[PDB]
Amino acid sequence: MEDLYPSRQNNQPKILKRKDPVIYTDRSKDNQAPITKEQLDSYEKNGFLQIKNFFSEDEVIDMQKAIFELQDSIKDVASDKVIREPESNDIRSIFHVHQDDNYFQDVANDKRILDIVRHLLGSDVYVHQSRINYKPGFKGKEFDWHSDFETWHVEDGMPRMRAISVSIALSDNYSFNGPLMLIPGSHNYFVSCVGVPDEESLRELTRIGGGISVPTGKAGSVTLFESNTMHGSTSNITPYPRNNLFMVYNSVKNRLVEPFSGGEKRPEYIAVREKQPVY
Ligand SMILES: [Fe+3]
Repeated sequence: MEDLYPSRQNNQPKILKRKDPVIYTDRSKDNQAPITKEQLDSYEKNGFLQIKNFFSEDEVIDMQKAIFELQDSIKDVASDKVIREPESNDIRSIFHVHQDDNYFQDVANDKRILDIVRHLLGSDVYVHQSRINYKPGFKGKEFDWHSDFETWHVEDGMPRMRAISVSIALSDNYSFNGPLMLIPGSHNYFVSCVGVPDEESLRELTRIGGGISVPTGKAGSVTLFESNTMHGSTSNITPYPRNNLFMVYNSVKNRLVEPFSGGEKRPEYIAVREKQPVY
């Protein structure tokens, strides 16, 4: 397992080009994809794709009800998968719902999602991680810019950029309430950290990308983004919440090995190492 993407090793950051395809299925096979050529081109160029109206209105309502019924059902639970705010003990995240809850397993297995990620990753996929995020109005701090791939590689042993994050908005997504922002085109550049990149690198990626992208849309809208697309968000100082369901689809050809940091494995609810049993 040669490290094609060393990071946190050198005390000096460096930008290296991408060594992996972005769209793994041949573009001559676009006809076979569940999304158009324009969508495919836009994913490839930008490192993300927003799809508004992915889910019907009843499905959105249902998912919104479901995350709050689950939150209530687990109020008394003691579990490292359940992230709570100290003081209020309010639940802010629940990991691994894709496996631990029937409803959310079905969402994670939604054919609409699987058909896209399988085409983009040019193989079958499995869920690397899932989480429900509860972000009430006025809650949730800033998250500095980062590449998920950098973390998955160094800390979880993901060898190659062959995963896709899928974010389902379960609250209306506005410009002003701390939405997810992304640097378009940044997926094509690996920023080796000395894992939050420095201002100079971010300036360089922004310049190349031409700007900053901020998908917005009503609850139910979906944003897919490539493993190495740089993203981040401001705090929310508004009463508009930002609840979401987040899943990561990894290619079955890119299963985790030991962390490239040389460090210990993180828990299964953070990074899946189970292989699906045949039964
Ligand atoms: Fe992230």
